[PDB]
Amino acid sequence: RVQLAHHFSEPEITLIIFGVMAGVIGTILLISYGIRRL
Amino acid sequence: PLQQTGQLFGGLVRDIRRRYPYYLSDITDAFSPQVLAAVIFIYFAALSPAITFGGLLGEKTRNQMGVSELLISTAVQGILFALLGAQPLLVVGFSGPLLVFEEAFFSFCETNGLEYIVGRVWIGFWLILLVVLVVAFEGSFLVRFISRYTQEIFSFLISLIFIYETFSKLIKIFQDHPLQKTYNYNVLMVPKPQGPLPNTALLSLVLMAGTFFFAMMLRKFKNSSYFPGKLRRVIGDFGVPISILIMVLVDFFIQDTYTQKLSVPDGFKVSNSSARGWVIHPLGLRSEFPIWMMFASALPALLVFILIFLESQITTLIVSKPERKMVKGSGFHLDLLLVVGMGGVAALFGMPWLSATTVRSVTHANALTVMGKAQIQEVKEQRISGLLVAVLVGLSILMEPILSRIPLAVLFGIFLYMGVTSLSGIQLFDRILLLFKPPKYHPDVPYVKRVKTWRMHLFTGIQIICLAVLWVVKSTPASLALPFVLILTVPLRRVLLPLIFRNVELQCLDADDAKAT
Amino acid sequence: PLQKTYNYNVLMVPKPQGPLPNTALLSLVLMAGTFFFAMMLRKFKNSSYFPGKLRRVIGDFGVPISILIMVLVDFFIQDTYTQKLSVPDGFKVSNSSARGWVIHPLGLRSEFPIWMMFASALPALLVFILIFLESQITTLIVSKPERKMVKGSGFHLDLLLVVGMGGVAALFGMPWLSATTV
Repeated sequence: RVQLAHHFSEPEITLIIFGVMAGVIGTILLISYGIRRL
Repeated sequence: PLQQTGQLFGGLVRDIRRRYPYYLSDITDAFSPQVLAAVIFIYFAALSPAITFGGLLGEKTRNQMGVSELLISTAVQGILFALLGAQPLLVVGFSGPLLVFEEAFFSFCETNGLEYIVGRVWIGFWLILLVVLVVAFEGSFLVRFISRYTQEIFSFLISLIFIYETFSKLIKIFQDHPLQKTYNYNVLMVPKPQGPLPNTALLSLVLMAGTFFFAMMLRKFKNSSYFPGKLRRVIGDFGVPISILIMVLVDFFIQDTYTQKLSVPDGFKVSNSSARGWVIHPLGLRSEFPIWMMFASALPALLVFILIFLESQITTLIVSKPERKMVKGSGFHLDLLLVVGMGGVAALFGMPWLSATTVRSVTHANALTVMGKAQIQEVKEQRISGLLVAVLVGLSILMEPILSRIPLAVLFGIFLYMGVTSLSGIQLFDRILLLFKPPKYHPDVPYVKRVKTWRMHLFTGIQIICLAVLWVVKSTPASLALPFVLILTVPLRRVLLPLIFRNVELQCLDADDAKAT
Repeated sequence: PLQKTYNYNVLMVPKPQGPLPNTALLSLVLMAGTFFFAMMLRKFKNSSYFPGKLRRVIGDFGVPISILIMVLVDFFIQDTYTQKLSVPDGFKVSNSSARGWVIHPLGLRSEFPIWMMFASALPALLVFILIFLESQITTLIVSKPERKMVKGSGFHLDLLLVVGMGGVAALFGMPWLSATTV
């Protein structure tokens, strides 16, 4: 039918969301690596 | 399998190293007629609930998610789980608790004026974040605290729910076409009969009873001493397909009486072409999706993760007990990761989240179980069976002329057979039977010859109270609290039960491998 | 027969003159349920469930319990018609225009000829052969030593009683009877 226009397309927005999620996961992993050592 | 290594993704790597060496055997071990019979069984056993649940959702959600989405999602996730899973015998498919959720969403999205299909694109997005952290931090090691108590309570409750739904469908069929003195002989049939019809309910009851009777008789004929052993076991393996074929022919040769048949969509298209496409924009279809609900989706994501985790892990515990002769290994971390990740990915395309259903997976394991000279000998553990089941589920749309002549009452008898056969291995059901038996007829088992009879009966009765409590919660609008009350049985076993039972009694009654302490 | 359409205006007395819906299927359901309950109660007699005395008492009454259960099931279905037992109104002959309770050996309406009084021996021989074989083979079956019969059976007294009572009842226009096997 007719969908609302967006600045980002579906692949672009899903890549951005997955990149943010991967960054959060990596930050959490690095923090957990920092703990249990010092 | 549930030990904690302390390494990030430690459980995930160990699961791959445990099962993937047996990948060559997981294809060559399927070359047997029992595997084909199990495929024919599980094809219907997974297709019929898939058709029913999608059609229900198509009603509770202006056909946003329907049979087409629940069939395509089931096919894709089943294929990917059979090809890459650590316990391929699990059948991943929609469920009741997941419908109760995907119903609250529409009662929440409709109230707040939000997009239902776009809110999920966000729940599935939040689902991927949770599972990766749980798998990396070895969150599946908490499953080792789910003992035989919780496993058997959950299995007995789920089997009772399955049998009750199977009987309630027949009750609904009887109510829709009651036994009346007169009927309107000119009633519109499309899409469904608009009035009561003669002989419909009685024929449905006859078909269900005959299907169940034939399935049970062929199952008993498998263990019987008639015919040559090879032919006898071959016929016994195909007992369910033979019963289905016999009852399908019986209904087919009765032309005049109407019985409800399997209905599948016309083609591979979305349920509501006026609502959504195949790929749903995470920012919204018609209106811009609010930013606050993007962060507010964590709580529904937490609920979905809890439901899927409990269902899949308890099902894996049930199907991979050491007493079932599973000598290939099961991976808790890999299966959970695959299921939740596939659900999160399929949330993007508008396809439902699926979980390892208990009854279907237990039936799949039992249909591949080989009985030696009464005693379990081996299980046909292979990936071809689940892969073929998923492929046939995906191809169910294209084989409409075959499915359009299969009554639902035949499937009702098959469901009753599955329900009665899923209670064999549960010691809770065994101890329920001992409540109606004299103590001198009790079997030579550790929980009888080392524990007093009344103590065992009290222990069984405590479990029965938990079953009643879980049944009451299911029959309430707050039925999504069922996983929490189910989890609360673990503190009951680990804390309150030792206050009234000795260590030897709890070891005999709650044994991880049915051992005499 | 199972039909797409039925005539809702069907005469019921003395018996339904047309096909009726839900009749044959309900009869099949009742028969299957009765057989299932009887067999399950027979298994339950030898089963290990319940106290032995109560379990054996229930198993002994298995057939009456199944009959009662299925009769109640059919009774709680008012609309559907099922064929029931039919006994006569009273202790009267079936045809009062043909014969009475005592039949004259010389004839009722026409004079009975003398030749048939001697010619009846051959049909009497056939009846005696039938009744003798039926009763004696039934007595042999029911009195086998493997059935734990410790009171004895009579092959002469029982045959004499059966055939003599059949001959006596023949005088009243009543059927001759034999010791049926089943």
